[PDB]
Amino acid sequence: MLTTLIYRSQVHPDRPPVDLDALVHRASSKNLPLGITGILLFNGLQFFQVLEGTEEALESLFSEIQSDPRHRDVVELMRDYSAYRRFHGTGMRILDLRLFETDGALEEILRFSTFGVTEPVNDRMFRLLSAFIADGGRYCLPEPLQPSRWMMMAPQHLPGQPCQFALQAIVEPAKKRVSSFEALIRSPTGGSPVEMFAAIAAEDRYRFDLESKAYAFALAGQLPLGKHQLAINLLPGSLYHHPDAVGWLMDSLLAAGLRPDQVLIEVCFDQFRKVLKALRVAGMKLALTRFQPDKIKVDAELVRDIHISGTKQAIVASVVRCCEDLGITVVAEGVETLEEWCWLQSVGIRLFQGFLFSRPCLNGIGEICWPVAR
Amino acid sequence: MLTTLIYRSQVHPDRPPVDLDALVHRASSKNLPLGITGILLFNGLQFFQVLEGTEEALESLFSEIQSDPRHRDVVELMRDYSAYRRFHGTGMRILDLRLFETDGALEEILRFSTPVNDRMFRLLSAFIADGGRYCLPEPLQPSRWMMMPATAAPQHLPGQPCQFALQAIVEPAKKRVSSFEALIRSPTGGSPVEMFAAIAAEDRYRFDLESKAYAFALAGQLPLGKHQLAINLLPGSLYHHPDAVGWLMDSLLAAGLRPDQVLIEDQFRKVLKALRVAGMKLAIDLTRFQPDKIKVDAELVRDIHISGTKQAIVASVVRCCEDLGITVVAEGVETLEEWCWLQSVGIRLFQGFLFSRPCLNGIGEICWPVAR
Ligand SMILES: Nc1nc2c(ncn2[C@@H]2O[C@@H]3COP(=O)(O)O[C@H]4[C@@H](O)[C@H](n5cnc6c(=O)[nH]c(N)nc65)O[C@@H]4COP(=O)(O)O[C@H]3[C@H]2O)c(=O)[nH]1
Ligand SMILES: Nc1nc2c(ncn2[C@@H]2O[C@@H]3COP(=O)(O)O[C@H]4[C@@H](O)[C@H](n5cnc6c(=O)[nH]c(N)nc65)O[C@@H]4COP(=O)(O)O[C@H]3[C@H]2O)c(=O)[nH]1
Ligand SMILES: Cc1cc2nc3c(=O)[nH]c(=O)nc-3n(C[C@H](O)[C@H](O)[C@H](O)COP(=O)(O)O)c2cc1C
Ligand SMILES: Cc1cc2nc3c(=O)[nH]c(=O)nc-3n(C[C@H](O)[C@H](O)[C@H](O)COP(=O)(O)O)c2cc1C
Repeated sequence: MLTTLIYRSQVHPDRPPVDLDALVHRASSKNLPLGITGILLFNGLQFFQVLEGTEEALESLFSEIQSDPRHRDVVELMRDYSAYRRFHGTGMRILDLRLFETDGALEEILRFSTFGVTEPVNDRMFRLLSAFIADGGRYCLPEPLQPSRWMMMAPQHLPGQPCQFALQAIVEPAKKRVSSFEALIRSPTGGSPVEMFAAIAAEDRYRFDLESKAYAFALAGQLPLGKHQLAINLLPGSLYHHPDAVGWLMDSLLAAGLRPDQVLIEVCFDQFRKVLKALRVAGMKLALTRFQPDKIKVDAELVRDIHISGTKQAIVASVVRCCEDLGITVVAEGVETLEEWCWLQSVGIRLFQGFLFSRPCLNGIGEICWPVAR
Repeated sequence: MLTTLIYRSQVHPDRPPVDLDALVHRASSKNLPLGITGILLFNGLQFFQVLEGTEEALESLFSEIQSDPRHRDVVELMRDYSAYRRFHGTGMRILDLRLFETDGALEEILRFSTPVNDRMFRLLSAFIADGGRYCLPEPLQPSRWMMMPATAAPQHLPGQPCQFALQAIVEPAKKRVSSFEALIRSPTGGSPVEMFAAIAAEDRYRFDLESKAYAFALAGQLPLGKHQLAINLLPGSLYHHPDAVGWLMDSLLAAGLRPDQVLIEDQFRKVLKALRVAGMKLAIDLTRFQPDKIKVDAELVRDIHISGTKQAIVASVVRCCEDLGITVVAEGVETLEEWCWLQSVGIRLFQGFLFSRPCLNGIGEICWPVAR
């Protein structure tokens, strides 16, 4: 089956310039008997390749390409089935973009390529080609943010309580500063939030979720929360199926020595409106045209393998800029590797949550690891 | 009930400078007895104002502010209920950001304010750091543009269980029609709702798919040429038959069209795979999967000229789709004010009554924005 694969990479600037001649001749000779067509673009620092061929042929070729020491930071942009080949003849075609002016590069690409009966701009491949020629250095990883240049650097359980809480830091590595702490519910035997709520009866869950927060607040009050925010998780029903859950939380957090604005609530268009209204007037924080939260948390699945995914990179960069304009805090969660942190920081993330920095800590403030040079 | 209203606006650069000392002193004197507080930021070209008070007091005041000829392009950024007053004992006060070094404006704020965890402060910082981002450029002012017509021949085609209206998706910069959208009509020329209501519930998926033959037939004898064509389809109409994709193929080819010319606006993945293999394009009317086109909803387009939220969402949708290589169309564009602001955030393809009204079985008349 005919498949299109599009990736982007960059060279090592510290090493001798990559031999484009030897690269292209060997590529052309190897691609032809395998039925592989396409084009390679080079701007001095970055490569950009379109590959067309069978799924079997492209999976094999890309593995060799990924593992090639001539380039690094291989970022996959597109991988889809195709109805027709855009590129014809076959040497692997190559353009050194340093030799082309404005629209001369697009003109040479369009010389031998076919993009159907409609305008080439209607083809995703052509648009991606155009974006690299126009602004390829956009998602080019900066030298200070190369992963290889970085490396990484007590309290008891309480079984007698109906529930307990583990605290995880949300950190800002650039200023080596804790931004907030999130309270995460744990069972009396140390189990996860799933295990806890499964041991509670179905008709009792909402009320348990709300009343569990008293233990999180008490934990937060006994710990040195030096003007740090505390985030707590709540089911929509826990706030809604209660006469005054906002007022309940208010009385509970104030009795523990906390302020309204110090507490953030992490979470049905109908029931949420009058609840958020009361939470806002109380002074608590919440985490687009209808309403705006104080914080948006980029999920772990967008964070996972962000260094190789041009889609995930584009989405996260789009979230950062939008939230900046709206005045909404952004936190990337589920950060497990140096690579993820580097790439998330390159697209504008400054606040992080994950096992790389700080693991959840049962009934206390855990230790934080910070990324340092070399 | 305390509320916060934040907006940005722009000066008139070719008119005598507004006496801001007079305005702010008058503002401060009027605001405080009415329980209104806040600040004004000035960067030479733009205003940024935070207003605090009751919902009723701010509505009445902001209404006077919107109709004030001393400024233009008033764009609302925030209107939300508020826990506490941030600018207590400050009716109104101006900060000229040009008289401050970096951090200086923000530090002054914090000395008469009553930080980064607050939305208002982040927005203040955003205007201080890069206020000119959504500053509407001079050649894109609504009054520097006029719509002018470029004739429509609508026809009734009897002997058909359905009809189709065609609406152009246009590219004003190249004065070019990008594609035509097929919109289903009843035999009497009634709405899509009017058409589907005549069809029995169990036959609605079969009818939706098989009605496309008449859309293909219309596009072919037009002739379509080098232009695209949505068709819209229900997901169920694609599952209804195992060779639904193969049937659409046969139908468009028999109408003299190409696969790459046709765009369609669990279970779904297998169909998506079949649509790509065949060569047809797909639109949403992201990591798993990527369409060829996304269409910005009419609600986001409505009042985008006065909504900073909608401005921000659309801009980053545009930028995201640029990086993904996805075509972006703004739908429901009714006014020049909308077109100008969509153009300023990076939209280049447009659909709406401003440009082209849907035309029963034929290519309608198109209007273009021309510079003044
Ligand atoms: N794979 C990975 N995971 C990481 C990493 N860093 C942190 N996590 C984890 O992700 C969860 C916190 O994210 P959440 O979106 O608040 O998701 C939480 C949160 O929604 C939640 N939850 C916690 N406490 C409560 C509660 O009291 N009430 C309700 N309704 N939900 C709660 O249940 C969810 C599952 O929570 P947890 O088992 O405590 O697991 C925690 C946590 O340990 C990482 O680097 N990699
Ligand atoms: N207010 C306003 N409206 C504008 C403007 N410009 C275009 N429109 C309209 O918006 C509709 C096209 O948008 P759609 O999301 O495809 O929405 C369409 C489309 O989803 C649809 N539809 C049309 N044909 C079919 C079909 O064959 N099958 C299915 N399943 N749905 C269809 O039903 C919807 C109703 O379509 P229509 O009556 O044809 O109404 C058209 C159209 O007249 C504007 O500037 N302002
Ligand atoms: C940016 C770049 C593009 C490449 N393109 C191709 C190509 O399209 N075809 C190919 O066979 N090898 C290509 N390679 C080289 C492969 O990574 C690998 O070195 C080569 O295929 C090994 O083949 P061999 O066993 O004949 O030495 C490329 C390498 C780089 C750095
Ligand atoms: C940038 C801008 C900000 C303004 N802010 C206020 C204000 O905060 N309070 C106020 O009363 N008028 C403000 N005005 C002026 C009003 O639009 C309006 O002219 C005035 O309130 C009319 O009331 P008056 O007739 O009593 O002077 C502002 C005008 C502009 C251009």
